[PDB]
Amino acid sequence: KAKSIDQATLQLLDKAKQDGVETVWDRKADMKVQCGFGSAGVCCRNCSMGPCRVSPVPGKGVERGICGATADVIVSRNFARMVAAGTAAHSDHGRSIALSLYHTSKDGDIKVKDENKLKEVAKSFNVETEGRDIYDIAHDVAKEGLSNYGKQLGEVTLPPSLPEKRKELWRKLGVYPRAVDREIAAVMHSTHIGCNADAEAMIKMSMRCSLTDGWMGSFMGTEFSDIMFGTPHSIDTEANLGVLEKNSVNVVLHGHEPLLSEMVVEAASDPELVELAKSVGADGINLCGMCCTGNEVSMRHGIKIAGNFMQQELAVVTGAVDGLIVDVQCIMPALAKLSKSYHTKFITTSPKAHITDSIYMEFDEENPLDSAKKILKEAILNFKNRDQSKVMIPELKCKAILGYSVEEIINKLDKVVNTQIGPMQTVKPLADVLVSGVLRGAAAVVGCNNPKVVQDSAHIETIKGLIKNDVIVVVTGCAAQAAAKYGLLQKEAAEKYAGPGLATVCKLVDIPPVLHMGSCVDISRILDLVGRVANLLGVDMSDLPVAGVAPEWMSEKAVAIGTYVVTSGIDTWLGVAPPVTGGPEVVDILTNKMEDWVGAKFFIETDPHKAVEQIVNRMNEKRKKLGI
Amino acid sequence: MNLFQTVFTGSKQALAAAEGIVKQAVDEKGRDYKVAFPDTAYSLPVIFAATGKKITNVGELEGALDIVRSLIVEEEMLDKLLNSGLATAVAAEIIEAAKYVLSDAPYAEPCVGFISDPIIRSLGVPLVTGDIPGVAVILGECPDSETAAKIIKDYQSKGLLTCLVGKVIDQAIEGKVKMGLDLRVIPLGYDVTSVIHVVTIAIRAALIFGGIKGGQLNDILKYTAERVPAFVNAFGPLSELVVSAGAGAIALGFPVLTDQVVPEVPTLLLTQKDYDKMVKTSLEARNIKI
Ligand code: SF4
Repeated sequence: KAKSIDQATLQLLDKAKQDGVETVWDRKADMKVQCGFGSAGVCCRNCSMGPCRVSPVPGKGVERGICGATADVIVSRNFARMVAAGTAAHSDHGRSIALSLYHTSKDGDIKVKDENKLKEVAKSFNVETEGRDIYDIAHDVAKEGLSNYGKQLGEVTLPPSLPEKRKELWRKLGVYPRAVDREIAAVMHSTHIGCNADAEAMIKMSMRCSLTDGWMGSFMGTEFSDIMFGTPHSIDTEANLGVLEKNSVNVVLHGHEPLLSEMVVEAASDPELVELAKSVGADGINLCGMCCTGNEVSMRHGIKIAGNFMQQELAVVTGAVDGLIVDVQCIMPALAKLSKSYHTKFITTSPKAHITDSIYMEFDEENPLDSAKKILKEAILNFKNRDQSKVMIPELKCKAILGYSVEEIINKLDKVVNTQIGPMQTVKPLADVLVSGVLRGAAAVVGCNNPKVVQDSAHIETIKGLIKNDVIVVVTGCAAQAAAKYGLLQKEAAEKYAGPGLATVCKLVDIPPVLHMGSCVDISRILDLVGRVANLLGVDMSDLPVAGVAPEWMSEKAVAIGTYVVTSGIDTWLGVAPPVTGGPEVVDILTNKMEDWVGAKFFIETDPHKAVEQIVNRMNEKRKKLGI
Repeated sequence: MNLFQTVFTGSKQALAAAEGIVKQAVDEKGRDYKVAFPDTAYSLPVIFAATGKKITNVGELEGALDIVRSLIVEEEMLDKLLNSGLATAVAAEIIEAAKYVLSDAPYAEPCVGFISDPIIRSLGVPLVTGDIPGVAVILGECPDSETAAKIIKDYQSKGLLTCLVGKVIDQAIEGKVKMGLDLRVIPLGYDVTSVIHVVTIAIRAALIFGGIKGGQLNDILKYTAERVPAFVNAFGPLSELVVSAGAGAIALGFPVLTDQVVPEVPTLLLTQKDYDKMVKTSLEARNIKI
């Protein structure tokens, strides 16, 4: 099987083979046939009476664990713990953002750059704004956001875009969210030996936990990031490994937390550091981003995107990365080993993510700019250790357009609003094109890479099929970066891949057929968008012809995302089977009974063409239900 | 019934009416009997633009229903909707041709029916010059004669060439609107199919001024969209046939504005209840400068 559809990826894999270094593909091959029990989710290790493995085939072999737990119980608890872990990752990201908001000041390193956005958020949090200092407002907003994480009395605060009907449905179902850390703790408590042994209740607890990710953690992280670093607008950038410069210092930012990457971008324009880069013999400083931190700095500043998850190692294989600065999440620990074969400084900066044999330079949130300058100076000084004979940068990079926040999308939609009719600054043109049938629907393509799928193949095939069927596509994360590398994030792509209705819409609004809405936490924006459409049409989000796809997901964060997208009322297709096939009841809940609960359900489909067909059929049947 | 289904239903009704009237023409006059429009050089302009074929006898008119049949594909995608609008336009043209071959004088005053080529050439000079900054296709009935007269005279005072289809003709007559080719208020006919008589104005504008040869349908549609500043104001309740004819106008690149609740399409299908702002809304939608 081919390892990737990306030519630059293939060239660097040949180079890695020539250099005698191992990749994620090599380790996947070394793992050989993976354990069937773990793959089906019928293995349990929740107590030291175990490990227990029960048969993935009902009626044969061992039926219960030592405590008496069935295959359905073991599967449901394993799934719930994946959701809890994903929720924890996203919530910790949002908590750091809220704490940064709490420390903003007029003369400090972290300021308020979008005051209108802050005032709207303050309105959503019942924070007074009129005749008040902007930083007093910011601190009050940060306090309310922080209380969302750990309040023990009262109800949490949810964005106004969430329909009232969806909230009432959640309350009736028993999944209405509480404080984020409280829900994570509840899931961890109920999976403990001898607690919850009922699959339906376990799945409902996991949905409840995932809601605190989708609508509170990721949402607050995104909106506070907009407040502090600016709301994204349409902006040009370049993507894929070709963005590395042979003659410049190459600094690659990998990870998820945006404050460090924002401070590194600011430090790169420091005159002393630019002079130092010149003095070490480089033309300048070339900042490149990877994964979600790359998505953030690219959405807000046009920083070039070096690559997505399964390309991180190959970035080092070029031999041109002088510094690789990582914060947390989706940072392959093998990088520490791999950087030994090159001059690269692999720099960890977060106390949450220590990696053995990496260079640890703790990013100081109290003095973010000075700390970022010190880290960047280490990366720049490493340019003297470059071995130019080992350098091979593929001449493969692609132009991309991104920055499509909900605000930017609304601004673009204002173009097709007749001034004599109005209203302006709404999602009404999008609702109109969806209701009329010019657009069949909207689909979100999100998720990681996975060695089980030819890298980027499923993302590209799913996106092309959807836009060919007049389904407008919004992309986040590594899927968005796969689209960027391929060339879908271009206005020209409208006439090259889209169907007639979507091509007309793209021409009228002057947008690409695929809209890059940011990082994984920026999936909250998608929720926001859908909610607005629903609120404009007076229906629940489960009545709309919308869907989400995770063609190549790998992370626990992806599991939590799919769970809260389904719980919000949006059908979700998974291109990688989750470890639930061992529990028939869990499969039936996720793919059949969920529709009775929340009006949406999971679809497991490993063939992208079949997934596109199923998405189109499901959207059409929801349209016929809605009468459009 | 959604927009696509409404357009498909309208196109099927137009096809049924065309089949009935063609059967009547075949029964009364014979398949060798001549089929023509008064003083034109492009036979039936819509069929000539779509295929390049000139319809000369009744048998060929009966064979032209296959064009309407092949232009109706009931799949909910935008291209099929535009093709279905074009099918309605072809069916309306066939109905008008059958009217002309059945009756010696199908239209009486003030209705003018078909517009001859010399009138098109006369209007071409003020069209490109800018003395005619647009073509207002008014179809249906306004709630009052006063509002219809007000809108029509507002268009007239701005130099636009306004064409009238339906009961709006009677409302304008009650409103003391002075009509004629020099007064730029042209009543086409009381039936919806009479709207084709302004559509052929645009089509022949591509045939005469644009120089596009017959059968180059995409070139004709591009020319009408980028050169002919026409728009539709549909007043009063809209049947499926009216919506299908509006889909044809959209296929020609002409935006359709109405006072009725319809599934809106930005820049193409717009609802404007306020009759005091309909003229400005149409001028903005068609990008017309006075
Ligand atoms: S919780 Fe039950 S099934 Fe799991 S390891 Fe312990 S005894 Fe075995």
